[PDB]
Amino acid sequence: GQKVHPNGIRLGIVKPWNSTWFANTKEFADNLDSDFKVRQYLTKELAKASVSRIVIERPAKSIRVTIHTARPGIVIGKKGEDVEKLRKVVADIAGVPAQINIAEVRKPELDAKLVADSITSQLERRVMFRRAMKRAVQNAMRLGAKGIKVEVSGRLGGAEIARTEWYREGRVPLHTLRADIDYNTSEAHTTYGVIGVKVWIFKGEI
Amino acid sequence: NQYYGTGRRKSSAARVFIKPGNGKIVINQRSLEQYFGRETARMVVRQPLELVDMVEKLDLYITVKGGGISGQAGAIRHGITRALMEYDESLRSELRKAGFVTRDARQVERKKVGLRKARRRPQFSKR
Amino acid sequence: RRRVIGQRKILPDPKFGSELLAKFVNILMVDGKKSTAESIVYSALETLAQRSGKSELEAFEVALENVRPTVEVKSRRVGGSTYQVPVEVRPVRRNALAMRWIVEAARKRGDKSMALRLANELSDAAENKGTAVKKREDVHRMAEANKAFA
Amino acid sequence: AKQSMKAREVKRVALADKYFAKRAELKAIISDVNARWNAVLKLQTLPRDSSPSRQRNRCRQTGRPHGFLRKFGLSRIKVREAAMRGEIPGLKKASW
Amino acid sequence: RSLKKGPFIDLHLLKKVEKAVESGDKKPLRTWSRRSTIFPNMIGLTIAVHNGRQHVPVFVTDEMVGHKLGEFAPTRTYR
Amino acid sequence: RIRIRLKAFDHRLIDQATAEIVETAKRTGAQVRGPIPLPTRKERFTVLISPHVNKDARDQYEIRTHLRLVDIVEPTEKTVDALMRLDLAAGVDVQISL
RNA sequence: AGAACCUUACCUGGUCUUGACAUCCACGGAAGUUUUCAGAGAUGAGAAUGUGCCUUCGGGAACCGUGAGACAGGUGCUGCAUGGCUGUCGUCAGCUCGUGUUGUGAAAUGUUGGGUUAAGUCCCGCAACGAGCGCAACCCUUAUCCUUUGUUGCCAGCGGUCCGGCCGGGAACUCAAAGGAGACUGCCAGUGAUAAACUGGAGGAAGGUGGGGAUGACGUCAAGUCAUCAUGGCCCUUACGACCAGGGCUACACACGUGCUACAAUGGCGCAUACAAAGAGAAGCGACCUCGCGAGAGCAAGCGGACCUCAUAAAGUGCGUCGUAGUCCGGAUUGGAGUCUGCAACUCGACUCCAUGAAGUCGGAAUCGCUAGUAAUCGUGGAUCAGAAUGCCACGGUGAAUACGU
RNA sequence: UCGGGCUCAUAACCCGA
RNA sequence: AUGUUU
Ligand SMILES: [Mg+2]
Ligand SMILES: [Mg+2]
Ligand SMILES: [Mg+2]
Ligand SMILES: [Mg+2]
Ligand SMILES: [Mg+2]
Ligand SMILES: [Mg+2]
Ligand SMILES: [Mg+2]
Ligand SMILES: [Mg+2]
Ligand SMILES: [Mg+2]
Ligand SMILES: [Mg+2]
Ligand SMILES: [Mg+2]
Ligand SMILES: [Mg+2]
Ligand SMILES: [Mg+2]
Ligand SMILES: [Mg+2]
Ligand SMILES: [Mg+2]
Ligand SMILES: [Mg+2]
Repeated sequence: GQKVHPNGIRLGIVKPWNSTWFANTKEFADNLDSDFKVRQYLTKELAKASVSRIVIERPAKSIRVTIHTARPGIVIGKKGEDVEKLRKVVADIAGVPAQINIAEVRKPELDAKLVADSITSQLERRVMFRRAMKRAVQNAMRLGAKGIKVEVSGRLGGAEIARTEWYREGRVPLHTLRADIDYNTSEAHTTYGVIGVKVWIFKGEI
Repeated sequence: NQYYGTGRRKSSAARVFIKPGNGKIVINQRSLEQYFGRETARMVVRQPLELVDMVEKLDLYITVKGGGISGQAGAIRHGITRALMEYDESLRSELRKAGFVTRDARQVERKKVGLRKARRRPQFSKR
Repeated sequence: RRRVIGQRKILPDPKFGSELLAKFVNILMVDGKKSTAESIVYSALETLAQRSGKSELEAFEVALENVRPTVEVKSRRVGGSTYQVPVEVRPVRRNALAMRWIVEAARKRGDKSMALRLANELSDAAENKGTAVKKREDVHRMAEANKAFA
Repeated sequence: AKQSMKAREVKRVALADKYFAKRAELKAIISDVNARWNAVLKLQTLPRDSSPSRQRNRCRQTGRPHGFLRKFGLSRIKVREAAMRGEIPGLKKASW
Repeated sequence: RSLKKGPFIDLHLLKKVEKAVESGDKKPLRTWSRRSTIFPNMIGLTIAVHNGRQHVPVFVTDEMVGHKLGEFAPTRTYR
Repeated sequence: RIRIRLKAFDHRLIDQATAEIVETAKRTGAQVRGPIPLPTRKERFTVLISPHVNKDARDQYEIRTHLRLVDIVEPTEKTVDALMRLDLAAGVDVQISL
């Protein structure tokens, strides 16, 4: 692996975590599972909800959470109906009566996972990866972006040999610490294989 | 007056107690030779004093804390020097000339995950 | 390779005052136990006293003069063949060469303690004899016998 | 991993939450010098598939019975992989 | 063997050995616990220690105690 | 008296935390030992990256756990809950016992 | 980063067939409880006991057993179907692209060149003009100084003192640790195109990317991993599925790689003694005192921790000595006796006790590492972890030689 | 002949028996 | 010297 994870070494500066609270060898253990468990069921349903990130905290014997959805409306449904239903899922998969809430995400076409899960589906939707990623994905540039790019995986199309497509605009110097770039992936299970996605969204340096 | 001398280097940290007159030293409830003495050329403590004398002039009673042998006493060296400014903040330009004011920037080296000792690596015969 | 350096000097003699002398204590020093080196390079002269007499300071260098070379050869490949072109060594490494070969034999004496295993060679030079002094002229053999080179 | 194996292990866990959960000492005191018989030590055929030393870990997330971390619960792959995203508070790549 | 104070044994056998010892004898007793310390009561009893395939009928003399049926029974192969 | 051992994976839950924690009970003034820094318990964690062989790689981490002392001396019942009741904290950890 | 069982996939045997793990339909029964017998267990058949949530009373919620299937299960094969991840040259200074232009074209130019730099570093020049990824920065950490905070940390002037930072007390000091100060060819001289840059200087803790981290370009080896996990296809379906007991991965007539310990007096053993850094911990670290030659066992406090336990650093230092002996070296091997971690240590565990004391006297052809707090040597802690580190990760003590030159 | 080394690997070459 | 192997 030449390039490492541009998001990994960023939790320190210019990039926030995803589960800020506290825990020791005792709780940290059960805690690591919790944050996982939830994000699992929550996502599956919040799929069509257009998610960007799922923050998770914990004040005391209860989790906070912050569903970062580009459209929490669907997460509501009959006004409270949908939300409420899931609001119970956590309280049971967390072991304690945890709170809940969200924070809609505008400009979703300029978000890693969001854009990632976007171009990954078009595949099964019968589209031309190239003509798509170089268009219905680079759109972020339009939004006065500073730099962005996406690097697909192998088994592209009906090919029997894995590969990787280029296509990129702006500048994505995944070496500058202050730079800050949004990274994410999505293993869009292709009808005949399992292609991957890699979105690099750099929005301003420091 | 109750002067002060950092004397803190190589994992060590001393406290040069420069008292008025009396060139006697008593580090850690004991004198120079009454401790680390007779093990190394630690007598290098007077080395700095070799530019303006001492004894009745000033005092070099110290007391180091933490660090290794040559480090503790060695720390005082780089400390006593700067610990003489309260007697002449302009005489400092007579200590660094013999390696003193400059803290011993040299320390241990972090062992790198992959090397026997952060520099040397295992052999590779079948290479 | 493409850079140049000066030298790495250190704290000289503990009292007799002698920078280069330190080398005799370092070069001989092993396992980084200089604390013991001073116990051998110093106690050595304290034994040669009655042995020789005159200041142990000179005593050392005295016989040392009959151990330091002044001309060596360095392998240089040319057209397949690697000549042994000679070359007169400057004082800098000269004195060093001696100390190396000197301390070596001393540790090959194969008797009891090094304090004595060291003095022996320290004096064996002047009087001429031992492995140490051997190399001295032994090097001269290869020397000039190749003068047809340099 | 392997669901078939994962479950097989799950059994080795619940048993402790039963027999060892307390009755483990119900015979222990009668095992060490606390006079003292041997009957209990003899008819000792209760902890079979159950033992406080036969439970493995396996990456919580996945299930690899190797490369485990107590402070966490997953194995090198998941842990690192997760930490990268930030599913672990205060876990930046160390570098003194 | 090494069992400080109070050697280990498998009841499974104890309830089979002496259980059949009282009433004379019969056919060889198919053991299985090679990790069991030989009992001085099962003296020359017609048994057989499992070797991972079958059982080998062996007897202990007045000199084997701390040993286990495993000792007097091969479990590998060589030569 | 009442102690308050702090511990968090960042200053966020300490900086603007310990501070208010001090100027809470004593709306005007009071004893209380006061906030303090203290060392830092660090637990370095190293793990192998690439799956199967390649044990020569690895990737190390460290959960920097910060702390603070504080500890109140005079248990002014008029300011006691002025700190306890006012126990917000964005998910930290501050012990309290004597 | 931990194979006695377990793990564990492999084997010999015992045993099962909508399943060990899922959802679901229907039936009976709250779930369960402790025991009995027989079995190696996997189980099988019982003996009593337990009698939860609701019900417009059927029904249902969990759940237990069984019946039946749709299904489920597979560390099974393809790493040339793949994701994700990683090694590799290589921390190399490279790799490109848009526009213009040259050529029929493939391509070229830039990016070449003159200096210069660790560097496609910087300047100069030039049919080139610009730009993207990369080297140089921001991240860490260390070297200084300041700010503040002073408890468990500190102890200087003051007294107290059972003389113990032990009391009060003092916030001075080290220290801790959040915010900063700082280094930038920034300034001086020479050289140099009066270019860049280089070489000396001052000042400074620190000079010319300060030192060490992390960071690994476009890519190549169809490089490695379907066994972490995911997944295209393919394959098994009273089974390549599943459960249990024993065995094996700890074989051996050999060979190689990485290691540990010695062959010794810069040493061994007996005495006393001198000093670090970083981490560890409630099924935890476990002091104290008693007994034990000993491992350790008993008693039991303290600390969830700058409060206690791990913790009693080792080299080093000064003495008794032994005298170059295969020994006062070295410790393999083995016999008998024990401790413990554990259902359980024969197969296959770590330690202790006494007895035994190996080869080995510095190692062929050849071959490796290391440019400084490095090499070298000496100790210390962590991870995994019931209990078996000459391994890995990390910490400091001490502490070199040598570098013309390609 | 065999065992080891040298090379990416053979032979050759070097070492040992 | 060769490698579909002096
Ligand atoms: Mg070191
Ligand atoms: Mg599976
Ligand atoms: Mg285990
Ligand atoms: Mg096994
Ligand atoms: Mg299926
Ligand atoms: Mg491949
Ligand atoms: Mg393969
Ligand atoms: Mg192939
Ligand atoms: Mg550039
Ligand atoms: Mg960089
Ligand atoms: Mg499969
Ligand atoms: Mg093995
Ligand atoms: Mg431990
Ligand atoms: Mg260990
Ligand atoms: Mg041929
Ligand atoms: Mg042929």
